[PDB]
Amino acid sequence: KGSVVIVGRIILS
Amino acid sequence: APITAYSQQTRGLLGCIITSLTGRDKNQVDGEVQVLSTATQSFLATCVNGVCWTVYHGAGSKTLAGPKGPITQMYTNVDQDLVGWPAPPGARSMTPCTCGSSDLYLVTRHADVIPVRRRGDSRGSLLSPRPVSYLKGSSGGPLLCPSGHVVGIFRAAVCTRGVAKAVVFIPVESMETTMRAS
Ligand SMILES: COc1ccc2c(O[C@@H]3C[C@H]4C(=O)N[C@]5(C(=O)NS(=O)(=O)C6(C)CC6)C[C@H]5CC/C=C/C/C=C/[C@H](NC(=O)c5ccn(C)n5)C(=O)N4C3)cc(OC(C)C)nc2c1C
Ligand code: NA
Repeated sequence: KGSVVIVGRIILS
Repeated sequence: APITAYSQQTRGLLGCIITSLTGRDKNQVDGEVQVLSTATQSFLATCVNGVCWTVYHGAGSKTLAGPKGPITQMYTNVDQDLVGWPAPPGARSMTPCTCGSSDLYLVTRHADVIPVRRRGDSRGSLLSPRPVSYLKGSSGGPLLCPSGHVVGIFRAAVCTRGVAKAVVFIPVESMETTMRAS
């Protein structure tokens, strides 16, 4: 029951 | 052309678990779509006009780990399965598609950009059906216009025998209604 974490991203082109 | 995507992983298990507990995330944020993780699940979020939007069924009421500590949700709409936090600094915020194109693209957590025909406000058909297993974990992923503007975010799949013929999304309209409401 912690925080949502950003583990990656996606780059648009 | 038409529109391309690639992914970069920023964190591993251990760091995700820890970041989860501290609520503090000091990594730089980049990109239009964020890959998000809780202890139980993984899914996506799209930054549109300064807010990072995702699905309630992924995020629940949770905060988002941030440079200054945990970020409280700015917008929480359970019935439409939508939540949002102010975008962290460095996320590339996209812009709503007003041009009214019915030719869309869904961006999966695998960084594929897949063709969708808009069938209504919240719905679109996958021009080529995919296995349910392929779409799992892509909720909160953006649906795009050809110009690359955002139509809304991936919510649910319409599937039979593990095959998905279509998708339900949350329109940028719903996002605006939630903001004017709150
Ligand atoms: C409108 O509001 C909603 C809508 C749906 C919700 C919900 O749906 C649940 C969650 C939702 C769902 O799984 N969405 C997807 C998904 O990837 N979720 S996810 O990222 O993996 C996740 C898991 C971690 C969040 C996009 C689908 C991918 C593959 C899909 C895998 C197979 C399941 C098919 C199902 N299809 C439908 O529900 C459907 C078919 C036709 N119509 C009109 N709806 C469906 O997509 N979902 C059922 C769960 C939930 O759970 C919690 C709140 C306990 N809350 C929801 C709420 C609030
Ligand atoms: Na790709």
